Amino acid sequence: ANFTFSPEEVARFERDGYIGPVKIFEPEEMTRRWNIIRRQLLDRSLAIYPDSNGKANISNYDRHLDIDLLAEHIMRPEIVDRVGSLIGRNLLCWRSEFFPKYQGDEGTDWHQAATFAHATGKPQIIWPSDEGRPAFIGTITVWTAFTHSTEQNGCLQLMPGTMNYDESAYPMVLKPGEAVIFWSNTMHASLPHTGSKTDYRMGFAARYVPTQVQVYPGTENLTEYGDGINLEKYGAVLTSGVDEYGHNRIARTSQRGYEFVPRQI
Repeated sequence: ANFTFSPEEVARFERDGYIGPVKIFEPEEMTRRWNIIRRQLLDRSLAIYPDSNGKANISNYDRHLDIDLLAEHIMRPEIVDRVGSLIGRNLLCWRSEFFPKYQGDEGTDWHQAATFAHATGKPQIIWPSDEGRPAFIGTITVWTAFTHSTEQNGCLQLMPGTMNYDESAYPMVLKPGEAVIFWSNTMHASLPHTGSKTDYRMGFAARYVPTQVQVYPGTENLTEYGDGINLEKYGAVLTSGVDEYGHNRIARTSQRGYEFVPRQI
C-alpha cells in the first residue's frame, strides 16, 4: 500500500497551499479511536509537559509522545506518504495539538498563522537558507477531524490560488477520519460555531518538517521554553526516511514504549 500524492494533486497543493479532504480513517474507525483518546487525554501521568496554565498543557500539545493511538496517528502512512510527496520522505513530526470548538466560539477573519512562540516571539521552526536571504519557517500541518467539522460547527475556511493577491466562503467540511493538509502559514479563516452546545468539533493537528529543518533552534541548554513547553523530554519524531543531521532533539520511543520505526517506500 502507498499513499503518495499523484503529480496532479501535488500541483494542486502547490497552487492552493492546502489539499483536502483526504481520508486517514473511515468515520466509525476514527470515532472509535477518539472515544478512547478522549479519556486517555485525562491521564497526564506520562505526559512530557508538566502541569501549568500554558497553551502546551491546556491545548494538549505533543500527546503523540505518551498516548499510543496518537503515536500511531502521526506515523500513519495515509498521512506520512502524502506529506512526504510534498516536502520529502525524510520526515520529522515536531508537534501535535488539539483544536476544539464549542458553541458560542466566534470565527476568525482571513489571516496567516506563524510558527513563532507566543510567550517569547522566538521562531520554533528554522529552515536552512542562503547568505543574506531570510529563512523559511513554515510547517506542513495535517488537520484530522476527530469529530465532524461542519459549517455549523465553525469549520476552517481556505481560499484557492496562492501581502499579495493574484490575477483575478470556501469551507473545508470534514467527516470524522478525514483531514486537510496545509502549510501552517496558508491564508485561512474560520466560521463561528452556531450549532448546539453538545455539538463540539475536535480537530487533531500534527505538524511536519523535513530533517534539514531545525526545531526549537538554540535551546542549547534550555528546558522551560514558555507557554508550558518544557523541552526536557521533548523530541521530534522521524516518521520516514533517515536523519542525516542530528541537530534536533529526537524521540525514537514514546513515553509509553511505543517505538517509532521510520517508514520506507
